[PDB]
Amino acid sequence: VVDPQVFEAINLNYPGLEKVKEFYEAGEHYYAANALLEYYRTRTNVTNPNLSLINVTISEAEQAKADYALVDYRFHVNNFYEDKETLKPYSVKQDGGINWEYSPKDASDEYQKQLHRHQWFIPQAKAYRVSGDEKYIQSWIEVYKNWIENNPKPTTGPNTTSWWQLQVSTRIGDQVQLLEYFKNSVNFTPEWLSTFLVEFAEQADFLVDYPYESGGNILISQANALATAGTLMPEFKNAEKWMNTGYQILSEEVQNQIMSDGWHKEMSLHYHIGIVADFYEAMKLAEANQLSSKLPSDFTEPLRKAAEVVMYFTYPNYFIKGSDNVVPMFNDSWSRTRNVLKNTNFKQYVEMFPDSEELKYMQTAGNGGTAQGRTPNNDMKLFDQAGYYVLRNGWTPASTVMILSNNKSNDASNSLSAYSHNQPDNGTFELYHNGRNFFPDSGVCTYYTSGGDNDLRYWFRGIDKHNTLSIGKQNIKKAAGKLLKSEEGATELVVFENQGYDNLKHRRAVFYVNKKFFVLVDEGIGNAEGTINLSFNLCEGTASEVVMDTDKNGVHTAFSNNNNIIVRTFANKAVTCSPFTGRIAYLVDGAYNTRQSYTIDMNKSADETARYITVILPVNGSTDTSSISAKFIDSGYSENSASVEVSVNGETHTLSYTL
Repeated sequence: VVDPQVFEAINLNYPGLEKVKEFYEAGEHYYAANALLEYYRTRTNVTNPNLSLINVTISEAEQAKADYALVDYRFHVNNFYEDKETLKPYSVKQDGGINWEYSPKDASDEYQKQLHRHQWFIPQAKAYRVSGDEKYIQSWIEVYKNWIENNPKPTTGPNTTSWWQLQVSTRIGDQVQLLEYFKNSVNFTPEWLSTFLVEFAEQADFLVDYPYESGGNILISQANALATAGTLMPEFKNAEKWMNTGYQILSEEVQNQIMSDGWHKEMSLHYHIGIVADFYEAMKLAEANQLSSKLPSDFTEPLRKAAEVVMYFTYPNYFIKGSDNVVPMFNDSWSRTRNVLKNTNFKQYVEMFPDSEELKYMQTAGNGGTAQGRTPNNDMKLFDQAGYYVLRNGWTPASTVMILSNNKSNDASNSLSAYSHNQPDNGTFELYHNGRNFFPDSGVCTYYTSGGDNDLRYWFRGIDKHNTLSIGKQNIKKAAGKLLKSEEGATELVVFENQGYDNLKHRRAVFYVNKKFFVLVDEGIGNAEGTINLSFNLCEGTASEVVMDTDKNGVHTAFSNNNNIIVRTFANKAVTCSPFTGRIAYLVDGAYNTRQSYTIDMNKSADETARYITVILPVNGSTDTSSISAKFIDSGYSENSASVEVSVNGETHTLSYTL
């Protein structure tokens, strides 16, 4: 039957709804709903820049999602598969019906959260458009009806699954498209339209009622969904409220959540890219619908340095073809493809900033493309709000790029607890050199599990699974990174510190010697007593490709392509080299590969400062004859200076700084 609430939700006075209003007022609910269907079938009043219905295509992966949903309710959920090889989702079927509370045995909270995003609906819509097969719309209608009936909105605010703001906002963005994909089907009945529209208004009203209380990315996603609902479905009585609330929150949050160095406050590259996308897409949405006045004239200004962040966080192997990862994976952030960076991220940045020759180069040179524009120079790039420092000798695949992390808690990232997107990893770094990332971050592997097993979650968060200094491999308790000094020149220098523990501060100085190799001078400062661990987590390889030189307090690589490194650590006290098996996860799917790691251990007494010198030397070919030594040449630790001497292949370097 036609749900009479459709006539309460919709403004029957909206231009174009004259036949709907006439039928409704004469008590002809069916013919009114039918007129409303014809209205949606023929309207030309709105434009969604995110959807094109000219020449719709479907990928193999999307086709699998569309088809799996048709048998045993195998509903696609990102990162969760019964059989990954065949992209087979878990079945949510129980006792012949749909169990909306289903979760596989080892699953984090992300299974339930994403199941309620209905991630197979858009694939079914595309499958419908491509095939013309009505089974796809019939499935959507049947399953979405079942969802509606069995997942009532809470009356008090969000829950953590079906009615968590990010689930609701995701559904809204999909549903504005699902209407356009499916509306011409004979199975898209006036009765169905009434239910679809009533439940759409339910989603959007909910988002107005409950602005996400902890801000961050979820609030931005919510605001974008509200702008989308209000702009693209203006026929609803509450649409103006949806749109105005959305654009208002976006105008506020583009200022609130992007720091003065261009970084999103949550300090995750992934979420940074995501919030910039939400802002960009709301701007394009407003522009396409004569609503640019809903946003400030300077709306995109914070996005300029934000796009520059992405440029500096893309490694040079992005410029060639390949299937490997091309970004750092610091904090809750993971792998990213060339195609996503090239044809989504940099595509949007170029569109926003058409005069940037640097972003043009990023977009065009990506994936072995024909380069237009040009890169920045090779100067160090310091992000002193998020705490990231980027050193490089170029932008070419043959170049070297070190990114150091030294993050700093803020109002949107106030915790280092297991559920935080910020890891307790101050001082850690990655190192790209001549096509190989020699120190890729351990990554995420899994999100948090309520009441559950968080072993894997904790494992990947561990400080010693990063490349830094810790005491007793215990996670630091405070992220308050401070940049102390930077110097340009033949040898570049960055010195920074973090008071990670109340009685032990880590100061790390990195000399980029002749912009060729690295010397790290690490100091554990304070009255803490115990074992200090300087940790290193190397690139993947066979046991023969990454080889511990335990007798020499370091490691070397022996890759057949001759692109190698050798690493050696020296110290102010006796040390022990302690290999361990590390791990790296590229996706948030619970999987990982092992890789070689180690710590350099020393006993620190209360009245001592732990001091290490580490040399990281890229070598073309065999590392067998590379010769490294180092020592302190000052009298010991002091607040205001440090001085070391390093010898590499018969050349001696004196490396000193004063604050």
